[PDB]
Amino acid sequence: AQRITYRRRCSYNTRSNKVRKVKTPGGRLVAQYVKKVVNYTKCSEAGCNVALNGIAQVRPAEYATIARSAKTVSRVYGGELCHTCVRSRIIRAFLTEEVKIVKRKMIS
Amino acid sequence: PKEITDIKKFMKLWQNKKVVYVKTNKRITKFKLRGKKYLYTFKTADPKIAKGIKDAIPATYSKIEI
Amino acid sequence: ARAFLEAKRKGRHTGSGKRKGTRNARMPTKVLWMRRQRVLRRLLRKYRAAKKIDKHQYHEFYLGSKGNLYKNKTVLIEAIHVSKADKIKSDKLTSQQEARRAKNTASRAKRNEKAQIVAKVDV
Amino acid sequence: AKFLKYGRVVILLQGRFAGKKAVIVKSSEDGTKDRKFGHVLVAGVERSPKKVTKRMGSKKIQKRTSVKPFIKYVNLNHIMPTRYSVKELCDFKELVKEDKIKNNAKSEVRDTLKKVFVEKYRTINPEEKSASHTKFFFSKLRF
RNA sequence: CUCUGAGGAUCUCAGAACUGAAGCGGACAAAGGUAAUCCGA
RNA sequence: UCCUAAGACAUAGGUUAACUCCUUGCAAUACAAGAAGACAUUCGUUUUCGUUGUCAAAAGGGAAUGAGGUUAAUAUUCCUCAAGCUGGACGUGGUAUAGAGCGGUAACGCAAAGAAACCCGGAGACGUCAGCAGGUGUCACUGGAAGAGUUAUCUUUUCUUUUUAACAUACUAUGGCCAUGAAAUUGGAUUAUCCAGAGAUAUCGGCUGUAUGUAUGGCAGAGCAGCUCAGAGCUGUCAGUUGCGCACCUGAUGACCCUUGAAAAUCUGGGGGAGACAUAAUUUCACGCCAGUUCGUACCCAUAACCGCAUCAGGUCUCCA
Ligand SMILES: [Mg+2]
Ligand SMILES: [Mg+2]
Ligand SMILES: [Mg+2]
Ligand SMILES: [Mg+2]
Ligand SMILES: [Mg+2]
Ligand SMILES: [Mg+2]
Ligand SMILES: [Mg+2]
Ligand SMILES: [Mg+2]
Ligand SMILES: [Mg+2]
Ligand SMILES: [Mg+2]
Ligand SMILES: [Mg+2]
Ligand SMILES: [Mg+2]
Ligand SMILES: [Mg+2]
Ligand SMILES: [Mg+2]
Ligand SMILES: [Mg+2]
Ligand SMILES: [Mg+2]
Ligand SMILES: [Mg+2]
Ligand SMILES: [Mg+2]
Ligand SMILES: [Mg+2]
Ligand SMILES: [Mg+2]
Ligand SMILES: [Mg+2]
Ligand SMILES: [Zn+2]
Repeated sequence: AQRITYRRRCSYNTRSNKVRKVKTPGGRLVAQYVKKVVNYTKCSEAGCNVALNGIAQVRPAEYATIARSAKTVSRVYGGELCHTCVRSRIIRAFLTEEVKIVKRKMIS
Repeated sequence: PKEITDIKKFMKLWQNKKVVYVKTNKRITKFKLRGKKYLYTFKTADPKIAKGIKDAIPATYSKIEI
Repeated sequence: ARAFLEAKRKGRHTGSGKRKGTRNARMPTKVLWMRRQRVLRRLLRKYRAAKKIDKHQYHEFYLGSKGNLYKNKTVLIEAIHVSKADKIKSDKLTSQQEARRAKNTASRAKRNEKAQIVAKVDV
Repeated sequence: AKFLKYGRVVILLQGRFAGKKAVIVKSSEDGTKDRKFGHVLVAGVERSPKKVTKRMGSKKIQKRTSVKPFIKYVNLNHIMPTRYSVKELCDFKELVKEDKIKNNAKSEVRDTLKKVFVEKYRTINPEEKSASHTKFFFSKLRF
């Protein structure tokens, strides 16, 4: 049974301090420091809270390292909104202007 | 370390201080290019691709065998 | 260690005098249940996929196993054979009608039990 | 009750083209062996003409006017059927070629339309009931 | 200790028989009860 | 070291004989306090936007590294080998445009595909408990090979080794979406809940998200185990199975509150299209060139390196089993 040693001078077990046991070519079982998981990207509209598709879930840093693709999608709000919200936006805007004009002609 | 399946890209890389490292294993052979940020390996099974690639070693690149 | 596991597998060393923990402690009920449920549902799925059962039968049987009506997988099987054999229409019956249905079902059963015998002889 | 007609302006809802305006060239109730669902063939403004000042210059005012059209097939369900209609702006039956579309000629139709639209837009006649609509066709929608 | 049956996939449970200085949670581990009275819930 | 917290202190203003004292992030009991750009490139000129500070975390947030080897004493630091990150600056190829990629009905896709003010986002960014599922490590078992223990008797025996780092490419992964079609003899589904005409189930359907997964590269050349030779040499490191087992991590849930569980720096996306530009202009593609400063890294962390007048039966916060 192999036992491990923290490698960092932080002996306290903290979400940021997690460790994983790796088996080396040497035959050693070594602590390797595991990173933290992050929350998936959600659509930004009010009360929506939908998981966006086609965007990478990545720790904030690695976001500078990835390809344009993972940072984005091809819609009108590709990154910020989901389709449903896009759609409802379109529709709402169009119909609202229609009612606007109608009120305009009814005023003139 | 990257590995290459298609000889073409490999040959574009060794055509691009250049030395080539070839090493023998029982069932396979490997050809190895050193480049700034990557070590390129190329494996083949059959002797044909083998000899053909040994042929492919240019005057610019020197061949080391382990 | 191995020799003991041997005898334990032959069943020589398990007894009441050898048991320190609760029945529930050794193996928790919940596991036994999950295992049974999972078995029953895997079965109902094989059957509903093979057309042997229909969505109504599936549902009724699913809620059947949810209700601990079937101890065995063998028993769920027997009761599926029953839903198939008995017409699933058991509603609005006069006792004359149910007597008749009973005897029709008994006849069927006997019949097929007979065939299931004869086919093993010739093979 | 049905309005699918050649010349009706519709908005695309979801798609890379979502949010854009376009006109119905053709409508296939149930579609081809190729597209087995209800769809419409459409020609629309991909990039709209940018705003033009009364203070700009010649080259400015001309460049500003550039339009980039697109021709797309869209499931009717992805469409918002605008009540605005422009039938006469061009002959789309003529310029939209089933051939050219399937034939790897896409860019050709592109050019043709670019030409047509750009021409029409500066040529917009202010008294045309056709024009009140035309403007809206080249209009930019706000989400 | 010697057998028997039941629960599952592409380890639990129950029966019977035989055998010992009637012993067998054999170490380890591991509540003594009951009925009243007074306080404080 | 940077960031913010509970907090704290200047500055400004006021109080005191005076010392001292009172306010300040939701920043002021204050307030003619700032930042940026460009040309200039000093000033100056000029333009734009603007109310005003700092310190407090060696368990919180937090750009990127690993395996092997080495010393008498250091090593994720040195050596060897293999990687990544940020900031520079051009070189060579390549994307895009006479305005600014292409494909799919759609989810979405693809080395790359123009831009300022301005306004909004995402991640960072989070409680406790309960059970379910998966992965890693460990433990167990199976055939093969090398070594070792036992051998009066028995034992095709008993033990041992049988390893794979970060990182690269491709695939799979508990969820969510998109079509097509709509469900009553209602169905679907979990251990548990729970979902559906506000579109369930279902299709040789499709898209997408997470590996402590698989394959190959790394890589065997290393490590490990044996056997020789007199520092060199040779051989093998192979192929399977299962677990309500255990520790950790992840995934999808559930329960709970007169409790409801930080913030900032940092990385990134969207809406907008004022400007810039023909020998031109601008662009999250490849491959190449340059740099990474300062301080801490020994050793004890306790029935003898700490505090208990001590080499004291006391006391003193964690991880691996
Ligand atoms: Mg390097
Ligand atoms: Mg238990
Ligand atoms: Mg018994
Ligand atoms: Mg007896
Ligand atoms: Mg006793
Ligand atoms: Mg007593
Ligand atoms: Mg009390
Ligand atoms: Mg504060
Ligand atoms: Mg204060
Ligand atoms: Mg770091
Ligand atoms: Mg180094
Ligand atoms: Mg760089
Ligand atoms: Mg929570
Ligand atoms: Mg073995
Ligand atoms: Mg799926
Ligand atoms: Mg070797
Ligand atoms: Mg488990
Ligand atoms: Mg613990
Ligand atoms: Mg909450
Ligand atoms: Mg934009
Ligand atoms: Mg002491
Ligand atoms: Zn949304």
